Order: sequence, then structure tokens, then C-alpha cells
Amino acid sequence: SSPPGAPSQPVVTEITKNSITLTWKPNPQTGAAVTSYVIEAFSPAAGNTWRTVADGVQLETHTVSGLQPNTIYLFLVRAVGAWGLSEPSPVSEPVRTQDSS
Amino acid sequence: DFCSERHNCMENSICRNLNDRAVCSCRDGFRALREDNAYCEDIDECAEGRHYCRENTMCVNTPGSFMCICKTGYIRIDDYSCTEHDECITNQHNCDENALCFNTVGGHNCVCKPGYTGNGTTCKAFCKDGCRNGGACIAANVCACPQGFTGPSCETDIDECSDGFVQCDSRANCINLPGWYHCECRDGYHDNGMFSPSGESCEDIDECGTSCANDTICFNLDGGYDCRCCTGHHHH
Ligand SMILES: *[C@@H]1O[C@H](CO[C@@H]2O[C@@H](C)[C@@H](O)[C@@H](O)[C@@H]2O)[C@@H](O[C@@H]2O[C@H](CO)[C@@H](O)[C@H](O)[C@H]2NC(C)=O)[C@H](O)[C@H]1NC(C)=O
Ligand SMILES: *[C@@H]1O[C@H](CO)[C@@H](O)[C@H](O)[C@H]1NC(C)=O
Ligand SMILES: [Ca+2]
Ligand SMILES: [Ca+2]
Ligand SMILES: [Ca+2]
Repeated sequence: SSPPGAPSQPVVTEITKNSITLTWKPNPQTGAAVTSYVIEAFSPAAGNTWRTVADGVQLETHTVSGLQPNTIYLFLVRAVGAWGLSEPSPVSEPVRTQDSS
Repeated sequence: DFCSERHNCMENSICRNLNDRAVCSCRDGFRALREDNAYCEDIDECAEGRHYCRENTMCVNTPGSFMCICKTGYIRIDDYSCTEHDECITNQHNCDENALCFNTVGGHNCVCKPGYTGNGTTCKAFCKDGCRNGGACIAANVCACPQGFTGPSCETDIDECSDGFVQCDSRANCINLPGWYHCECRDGYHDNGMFSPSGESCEDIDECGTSCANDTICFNLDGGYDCRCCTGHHHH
């Protein structure tokens, strides 16, 4: 009757000027059957809300594209079980997308 | 395209044209009701006990998805949660100048910007190659250097004898050193005062007091050491 546990802190792998790759691990104490993951992004230039950039993700890796050049982003991941969504993962370390020429 | 010919799939199911079959499957957000994925109903994410919407939200079920409205006095964090007070409005920040703030359920969180390190409340600039010779890392990959050095890591010495700068002239020579320079007296000169940042401290010595020749009157000069009666020398 409980949602899954919160995943681990996502890690940033591939950094371009328009996309970013995320890597996270599920919780050692997940507690409930996970069905998918939900990825949320954050940009101080955009606002004070977390945009949901990906849902239904089945692997523990995803490439968030369609981003903006030379902009700071942060990310977090939610697990999804039969009884709802988990607490957010620890927010990823801030990274800045590359610049053009 | 077998699904097009026969093996119909109900409106809530997606027909997947296959080679050896024509299999039905439901659309995302719908749950299969029959054995085969013929007719499927929307899942009710707002059902009793389901926590698809999290803290301080009200759930609204839609065909295939759901949405969460914030409770009236609350402000939104994300599509699934809201908090009571916007705890970091601009110009009042409880975080550092070079830090970020995002709202959390029950407060806020501070994280330092890229290129800085700390705990949000206090952030310090990080320099990858580091600063040297007593320099300071003021910004990300930017070192501030003491007066005598330069370079991206304060590793190059300033040549104060070739940069114009100090005209260590008169009775002294300019001698560069790592970080600074010396103003050392020329031959036949002594330092009068304790020291000086230029050649003004050096003074002529009595260049035959307590030399010359066995039989020679000794005279003084600005840098000279004169002996005459036989030797008639003229030193410097
Ligand atoms: C956040 O950190 C500050 C400063 O801590 C310093 O930075 C750390 C990364 C570590 O290197 C410590 O050893 C450093 O001392 C904490 O603040 C106090 O800050 C005042 C001046 O700003 C300083 O004189 C005190 O020594 C600091 N106290 C301690 C225990 O370091 C601050 O408390 C930290 N905040 C949180 C929430 O932990
Ligand atoms: C070195 O630092 C001096 C200031 O002390 C500055 O005038 C000079 O341009 C710097 N040169 C380089 C190459 O950083
Ligand atoms: Ca629904
Ligand atoms: Ca020098
Ligand atoms: Ca003399």
C-alpha cells in the first residue's frame, strides 16, 4: 500500500549544448515493485518549478535533449509503483550546457 | 498489415500490425480488462490509497493520465507537490550569492553554482589547476595574484627590471627575484641606511680606510679608489 523508495542521486554523463545524459540507481530499499521512472528538470532561468521531461522510462539511463545552450540545470528521479510515485531522488549536481561558436 | 485486415482492437487498445499474428495492446494509462488486451479502461490514479499526487495537492483523473492542483494556500514545486511558502524570493535569499535555491516540501535547499563548492549557505570559488604563490581563487578558473606574480595560476614572475617599473638606478643594479627584486649596490658602494626600495640607500665607501700601494697618497671618489705618489692608477 506504499509507493516505491526514492532512487539514488542521478549522475550526469554526456553534456552537449542541447542535451544531457542521466544515470541513476534504484533504491537498495525500494520496498515495492517499480514500473517506470519519472525525470524532472530545473533551470533558474525558466522559473521555480520542476518540469517533467520524461515519463514511462524503463531503463535507469536517459538522455534529456531539447535543452538550451549555456544554461544551468538540475535533475531528480521518481520511482513509479502500483500505489503512486516515490519521494524525489537527491537532486543532481548542477551542470551547465555547452556554448555554441 | 494484418491488424488492418481483421483481428480488430477496441478503441482503448492499439493495433500492432505483426507478421505471424495481429496482437492487441492497451494504450499508456489504461489497464486491460479481458484476457487479451481488447477493451481497456483508464486507470484511476486518484483512487483511494493511490499516492500519484504527493504533498499538498488534489488529484484529478483524466483518460490516460492525471493532474494535481495545489491546495489553495500553497505554491507549486512540481507537477506532483506543492509547499506552503515560497521560501526563497529574490533579493532576500537565505543562500549564497553564487548559489541556487529551489523550493522543497517543508522549506528550501541551497546548492552552489557550477565552479563553486560549499553547502549553499557559503560557497567558495573552485580553481581546477589551483592558484599558487599565495594567490586567491576569486571566480571559477580565475586566480587573483599578489603584486609580484602573474599568470593563470600566479606561476609567472614579473620581471621588475625589464617592465620599466622600478628604475633601480644611481648607485645600484636591478636584480630580479621570484616575486620581487633587489636593488643591490654596485662595486665600491655600501648601503648607508638599513635598506631602501631603490638605489638611494647605497653610498660611497671611504675606499681606503680601516689597500692602495706601499707608497701612495689615497684619495676618495664617488666610486673610486685612487693611489698616487710609482703608481698613478685611477680605479673606476
Ligand atoms: C556550511 O559551512 C559553513 C562553513 O564551513 C566551512 O566549510 C566546510 C565546507 C568545511 O570546510 C568547514 O571546515 C568550514 O569551516 C558553516 O559555517 C560557519 O561559518 C562561519 C563563518 O561563515 C565559520 O566561522 C564557522 O567555523 C562555520 N562553522 C562550521 C561548523 O564550519 C555552516 O554551518 C555550514 N552549514 C551547514 C548547514 O552545515
Ligand atoms: C599578469 O598579471 C599582471 C598584473 O600583475 C597583468 O598586468 C598581466 O597582464 C598578466 N599577464 C598574464 C599573461 O596573465
Ligand atoms: Ca487516468
Ligand atoms: Ca620579480
Ligand atoms: Ca670612494
